[PDB]
Amino acid sequence: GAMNSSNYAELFNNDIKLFVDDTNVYRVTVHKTFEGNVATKAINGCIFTLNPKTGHLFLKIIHTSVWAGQKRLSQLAKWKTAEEVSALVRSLPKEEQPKQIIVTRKAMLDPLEVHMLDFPNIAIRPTELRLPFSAAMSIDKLSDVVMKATEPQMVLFNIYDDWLDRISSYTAFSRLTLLLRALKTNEESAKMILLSDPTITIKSYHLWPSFTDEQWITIESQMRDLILTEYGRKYNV
Amino acid sequence: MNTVPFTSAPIEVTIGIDQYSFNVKENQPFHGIKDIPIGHVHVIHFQHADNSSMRYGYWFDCRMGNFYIQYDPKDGLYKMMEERDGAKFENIVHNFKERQMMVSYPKIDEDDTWYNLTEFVQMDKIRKIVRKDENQFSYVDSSMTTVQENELSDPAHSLNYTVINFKSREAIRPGHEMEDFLDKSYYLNTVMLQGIFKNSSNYFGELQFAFLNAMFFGNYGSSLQWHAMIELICSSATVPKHMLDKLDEILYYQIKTLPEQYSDILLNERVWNICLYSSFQKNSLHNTEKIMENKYPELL
Repeated sequence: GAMNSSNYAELFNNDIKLFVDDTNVYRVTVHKTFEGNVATKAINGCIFTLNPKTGHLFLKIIHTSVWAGQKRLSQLAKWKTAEEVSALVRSLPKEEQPKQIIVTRKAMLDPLEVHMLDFPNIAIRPTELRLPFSAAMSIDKLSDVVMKATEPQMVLFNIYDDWLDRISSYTAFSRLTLLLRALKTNEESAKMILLSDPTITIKSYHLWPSFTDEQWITIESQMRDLILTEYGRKYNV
Repeated sequence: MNTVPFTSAPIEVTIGIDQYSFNVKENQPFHGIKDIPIGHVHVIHFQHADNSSMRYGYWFDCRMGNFYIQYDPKDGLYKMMEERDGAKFENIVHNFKERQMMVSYPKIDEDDTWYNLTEFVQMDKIRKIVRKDENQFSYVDSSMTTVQENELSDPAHSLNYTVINFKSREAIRPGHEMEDFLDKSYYLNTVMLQGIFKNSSNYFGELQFAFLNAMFFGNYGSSLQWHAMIELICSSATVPKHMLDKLDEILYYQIKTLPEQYSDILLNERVWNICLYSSFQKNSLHNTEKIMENKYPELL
């Protein structure tokens, strides 16, 4: 069943597992019609499928063409997510296939269970964690590849860059969530913190700046502060 | 009209016959039930005064032989048995009638409740669900499990209900995950009706058999089967007009007949709110909706 902080180290053991976040699959701008009514305009989305051990992000770009002439789209999006996760699993060799898929939202349990009837040795699990994967479109390079896509397409990213050469998954995942939580709380402040020093660049094949160990600590400290500031302000506390 | 004689009533027991029930005191001079309407299945059922745990009983059709009840003091229950010698049986039965040590199946002439609850139930089908083919009658009780329950534990004493599973490859066509799971019409119409049951009659027969096992024996597994077979029609956007009209009628009498104080355990809040209020057939069960709202408004 469900995943929480009591069984947190499970994510970093040697069972292949993926997180699936569907928050960014169906995205609309809401706008006024000439007649003064409201209409939505869908924009490209993406499925956030992440192996928390390796940092591999199977980023499936959902192109606005998939919604054309379809009804009840927020419901279709959960099922389009399930279809795409199934296909990615089926395209992977047996020894690469996940032993578990953890959905960040409970409304994905059934759509995914049903698409994986053929994989009854794969456990479909919800989580009680509040993971910030919704903020993945605040990562510039991810937003760019999604907005520019003219067709369905899938880009293998490594959302930990080369971090694993210096740190453990546990720590890399915690750093990732600390950054995503920052970006989701205050995207402006969060990103100002990441690029206030032009000397520190993002490698072409990376998502985050090439920070030294010391610089990460100072970035990680600045990100924790930001998250309290905005909380004490959300709440006046 | 047919008769099921009793050798004796050695233990204090509450005896049921279809929707009727009689208290018999320990060694009361009771010798059975007469004037049983020919033409329907019947169930004679038992709850011992001492152990009100294990309700048990016997599905039979009087057209399929001469049957009587005899207490077995080894196995400690009332046993249904066939008398093969016809003249011995006429003789046994006529004595007990003349001595009037038999209760009379108490049918009100306007009353069609039993017909309405068993309309599509046939002994031939009951014997495929409860397999013990050396008897022409079928033993059921509260604790007997279903073949499905046994998957998720003695196969001889299982209820062999048709397995129904919304999240199975039987139910979901490769390539129609979403269509087949939100509109179960293929699972209902092609897999179950055309495929397994053959016609609506056999489908309704098992639904009605499952309810009655749920009601008379509080068989949890039969309750699940009844609910499951209700949910499969309610969650199918495409159902023949006649099946909906007959379902509305089936459910009406089952809801009407339920004891007022068993809604808590025999009715599944979710399945009903779904069937009556959210499902494709929310507007197809007028009779069932009316009685459920007036008699069990708490559930919805």
